[PDB]
Amino acid sequence: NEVKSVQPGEVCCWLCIPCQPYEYRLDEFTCADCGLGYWPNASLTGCFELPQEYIRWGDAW
Amino acid sequence: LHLRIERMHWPGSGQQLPRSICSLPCQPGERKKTVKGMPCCWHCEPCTGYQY
Repeated sequence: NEVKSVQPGEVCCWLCIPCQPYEYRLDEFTCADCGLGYWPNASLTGCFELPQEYIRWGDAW
Repeated sequence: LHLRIERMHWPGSGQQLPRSICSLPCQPGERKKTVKGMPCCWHCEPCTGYQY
């Protein structure tokens, strides 16, 4: 759920920042994201589809 | 430290003693102007959004 924020700097000592909660982790050094209407994988390993919502047959509405 | 800058001190290029500097100032304002462990240089993360 977190990425190593970069600073080549003096030495290779990294910071850590959690990604945007909808942005997953395809690279250890940078988050990744996918289209709107979509979602991150639980381990943030790719794009995931939020389940479609509609007025259902039995709902209160 | 008795220097004389007006005594033709320009290092051959530009004007008014061109400078080495690790990171420029950021006048609009930065979330922390976050310095690394070496204190003479900083990363500018701006005060974007409601955090100004």
